[PDB]
Amino acid sequence: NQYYGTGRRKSSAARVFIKPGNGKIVINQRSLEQYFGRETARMVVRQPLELVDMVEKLDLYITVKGGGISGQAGAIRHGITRALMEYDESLRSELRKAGFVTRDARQVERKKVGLRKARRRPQFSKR
Amino acid sequence: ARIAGINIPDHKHAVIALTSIYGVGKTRSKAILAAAGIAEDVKISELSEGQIDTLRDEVAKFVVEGDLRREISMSIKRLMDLGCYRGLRHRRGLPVRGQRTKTNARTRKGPRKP
Amino acid sequence: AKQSMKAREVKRVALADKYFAKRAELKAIISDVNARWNAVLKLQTLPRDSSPSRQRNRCRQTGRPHGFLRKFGLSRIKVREAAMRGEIPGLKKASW
Amino acid sequence: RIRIRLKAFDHRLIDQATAEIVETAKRTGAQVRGPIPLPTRKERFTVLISPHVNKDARDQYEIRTHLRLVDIVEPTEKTVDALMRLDLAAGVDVQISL
Amino acid sequence: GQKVHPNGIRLGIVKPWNSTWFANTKEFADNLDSDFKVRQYLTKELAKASVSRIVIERPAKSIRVTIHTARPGIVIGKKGEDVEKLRKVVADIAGVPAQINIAEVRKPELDAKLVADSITSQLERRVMFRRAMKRAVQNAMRLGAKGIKVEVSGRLGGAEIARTEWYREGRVPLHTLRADIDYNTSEAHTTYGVIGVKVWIFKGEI
Amino acid sequence: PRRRVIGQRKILPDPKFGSELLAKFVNILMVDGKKSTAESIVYSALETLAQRSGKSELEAFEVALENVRPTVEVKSRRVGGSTYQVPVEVRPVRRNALAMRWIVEAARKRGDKSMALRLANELSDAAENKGTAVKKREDVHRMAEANKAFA
Amino acid sequence: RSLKKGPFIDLHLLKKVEKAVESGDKKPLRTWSRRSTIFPNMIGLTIAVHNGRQHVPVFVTDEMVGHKLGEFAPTRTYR
RNA sequence: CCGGCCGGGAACUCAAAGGAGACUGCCAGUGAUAAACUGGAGGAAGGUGGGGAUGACGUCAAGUCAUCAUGGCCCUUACGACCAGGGCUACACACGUGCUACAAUGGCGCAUACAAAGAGAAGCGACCUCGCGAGAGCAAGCGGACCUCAUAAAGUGCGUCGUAGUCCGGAUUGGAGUCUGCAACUCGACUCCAUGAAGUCGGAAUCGCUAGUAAUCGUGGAUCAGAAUGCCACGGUGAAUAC
Ligand SMILES: [Mg+2]
Ligand SMILES: [Mg+2]
Ligand SMILES: [Mg+2]
Ligand SMILES: [Mg+2]
Ligand SMILES: [Mg+2]
Ligand SMILES: [Mg+2]
Ligand SMILES: [Mg+2]
Ligand SMILES: [Mg+2]
Ligand SMILES: [Mg+2]
Ligand SMILES: [Mg+2]
Repeated sequence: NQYYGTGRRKSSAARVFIKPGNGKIVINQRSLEQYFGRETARMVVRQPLELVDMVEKLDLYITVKGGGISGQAGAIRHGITRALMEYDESLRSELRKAGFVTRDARQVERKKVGLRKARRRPQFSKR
Repeated sequence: ARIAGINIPDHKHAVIALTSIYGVGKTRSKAILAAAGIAEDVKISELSEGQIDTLRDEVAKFVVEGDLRREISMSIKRLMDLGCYRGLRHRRGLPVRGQRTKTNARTRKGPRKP
Repeated sequence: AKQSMKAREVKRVALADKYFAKRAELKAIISDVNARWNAVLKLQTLPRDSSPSRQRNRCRQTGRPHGFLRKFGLSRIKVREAAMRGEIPGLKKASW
Repeated sequence: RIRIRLKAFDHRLIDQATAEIVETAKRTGAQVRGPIPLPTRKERFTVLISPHVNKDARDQYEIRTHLRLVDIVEPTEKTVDALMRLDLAAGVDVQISL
Repeated sequence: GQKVHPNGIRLGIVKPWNSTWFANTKEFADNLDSDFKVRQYLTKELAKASVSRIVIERPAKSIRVTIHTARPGIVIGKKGEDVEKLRKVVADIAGVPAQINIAEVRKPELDAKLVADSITSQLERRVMFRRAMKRAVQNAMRLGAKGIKVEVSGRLGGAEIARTEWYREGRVPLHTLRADIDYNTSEAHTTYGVIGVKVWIFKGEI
Repeated sequence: PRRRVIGQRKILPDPKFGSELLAKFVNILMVDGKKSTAESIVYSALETLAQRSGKSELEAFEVALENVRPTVEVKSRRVGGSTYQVPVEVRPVRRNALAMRWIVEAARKRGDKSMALRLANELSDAAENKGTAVKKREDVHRMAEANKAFA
Repeated sequence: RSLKKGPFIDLHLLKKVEKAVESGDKKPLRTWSRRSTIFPNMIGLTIAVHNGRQHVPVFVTDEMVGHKLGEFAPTRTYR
């Protein structure tokens, strides 16, 4: 059966489907490259296969919407370690130590009346 | 490489060079390398005189340089003469187009003094 | 805020639909690629306060012409004076 | 075959004319493609709080609006008498057609 | 001048809303004012009817108008009369037609507005502002109220120089959102100025 | 830091060489939050340093850096009226937190046409410690040690 | 510079200029209409253009055409 | 028709209602066997997780009689009311707040990936066609997770520019227009063609911010016929530093 992991991170949300096969990676019907493999953090989408091997062992067709270049590559990265669910929980311990398991809960903080932007405070002079 | 104006430009890419003229600003330039049929990133090296005088005629078409300055100055003088607001302002050395003068008029007012 | 200044604003809405919207529509088409017998525009000799763009937009209760809102038809002053007594459905101090 | 759009500003309520409408259907004729949630549009009105000066003060109010779908597939002349005449809920808005 | 309106900050929880109706922008305008018009006319009319709080709702092309009072039989008149002459012109104002509901006010000494109104009504009758506050406060601790406080403001009695002077007895956590707190407002238009009353009545939690 | 002492956030050991050290470097040189175009200039300048030194990458950075590192530094100190420049032996972790800060700072203040270029020439001057930044090491030791007295 | 499709002028002013043309120029000619686009059919006439306190005489001429009447009647006195 | 597009599918994304979850509670170190802190565990979230709302009694006769209310005071064929035109937009200057720059971490051309949150019938306006353009004519869908505003920009590509008051910067002004509106002279906003100031990083002095923050990049909204570098909101990329 399709052995799944969701994952998401800041405004993005990627869904990662697993199925032992090759070393090929689909996303939004794209090559790892044709989406952003050749931009900042191609290596990080693959990352969730470091202490846990692949090189051509298991397949992964995915999608993901919302956010941006690195939010989407963060969402997916989460989903992969989430899908490594199915392949026991033995592997999902050095995935903790990896950090990849956690949901990066850091959100864009609101623009709050009185300020210029969240923290940014209107420069003032006394006189 | 002289052309149209007293100006004697050239020695880098063409469209850019042409702008030198007082009357061509990127658009009038693109439009002439196209209305004379010439490469537009080409220097004057390889650029025959034969080509240069074809362009010289194209620019001849519009009021560039000296004529432009005079015509453009006539236009401003006409203003003043009529004794209208846009002119009364030209003679008083202040912004024509309404810009505030309570502050920051500087450009059309000459560096501040007293 | 000054009856008179209110009154003004009422006659303005009155005429605003008597002539304009109605009889003034004769300028939309009366000024489109339909060429000319220039009597076409000339006719803008009507009450002046007949135009809608002449209407200010005043706090329905107090007349204040500033700090108004189309939702509540009130000045931000009254909007709140009511908001804090329910008064405005669904409306409450929000955060996020 | 017939869906009823539903909206009100109070939530602990709209889903009470929802689960009333839905109920007053399955019991009768029946069918109803469940009650769908659907994007709750939230207006936000933020205004100055002082009668004069102090642009940094201000109150920030909102108006949440909630939607519910319905969708009933089998229009039983009975369930028609079950929508009608078995209804009310003053602060809710119902749209029969689309 | 830095307290959040106690009623308002509750709403979401523990406090209601004196209009429930729904409308969508286009009419939200003309609706809001209509409401003002009714609460206006009805408060001048039922002035001496000890009315504590008037609720409005328009259910499809209709306006209901509920009226919380502590003298129902005054609002209602001879076997239904006054309600009519009201309902009549209340539906006249809103245009759309109008029923009308007279909810009885149980133990009015607990209703903020009806407290304030009294203190007001008295200051204009010309009574010792200190006394009235203190009377008010008791009749409430008397009938349960797990706390209350009233304050007045300015030219209290006469003083060219204006004062406030409150009076808290019991508990009044204007910070606990759970806390049932009935807060309202009444001004007294005196011969020497305008005195403003705020009563808080603490009723419990959850 | 009145009471709330802290640790130190850690960053992601560099998308090419696997070093945290460089990851701070790139950040340092980074601007207006452009990581996309940050390392771009750092790698290209580490590429000109790469073969223009031969020595390689890892080790050529290490030495050029090895120079601009300061051992001691003075620290303001407003006591009995006067400001009292007090010397203090500075920690390893920062010892090069500057070194990088100065190296990056030294290169923007430079004639070369591009940033890859500018940065490159700074590292290189430093390699043979004779650049702007290495001078900032010199004038820092020269500042303390004059306060040699205070200790 | 605006207007595009049908240049503008107040009726009372325009018919105050035919009350001259076919009739011969009277004294200066008073309008407050500082908006009105000047027409050839005004050249040689003198229009008194309001500016706040009074009307400034302005001899219309073979080139004040496109312009407005307000253009020749300063409103803010600065010495 | 290779378009979730049609059957269907109820998984997943999400949508919005209702739930559980984090308690210093668990091991340990510290500390008086206390409070607490520190580190570790597990865990999406560890030590009030992140943010907001909430602002005690009180201080400044602090601000508001012009939001409204209101004691007193004064005008009343004028201190009221109506109309046109002007003025609040003036301009030797000074100070505060900001926007745009001085440029190759950039400018430019072409190709091209990825948001969020709002808005809407006297409205959002597609499509087509016309115009270099701003816009225009014609016309669909859309009271709207459906339709429209609406092609996010930073980014990545190639290429060009090569450190120059420049292919940086765009003021200023001439010329010609567009849209709104009775009406764009005073004073509207945009456009096309020319024009191309100051400005090469800013004395004394001074301000912001401790994390998805600063910095930078676009996006919408209230007001609003028209009029945002302001204000209020949105996400993109994403630091440095605290002895
Ligand atoms: Mg941000
Ligand atoms: Mg200045
Ligand atoms: Mg009044
Ligand atoms: Mg207006
Ligand atoms: Mg004052
Ligand atoms: Mg009064
Ligand atoms: Mg003004
Ligand atoms: Mg340029
Ligand atoms: Mg700069
Ligand atoms: Mg802080």
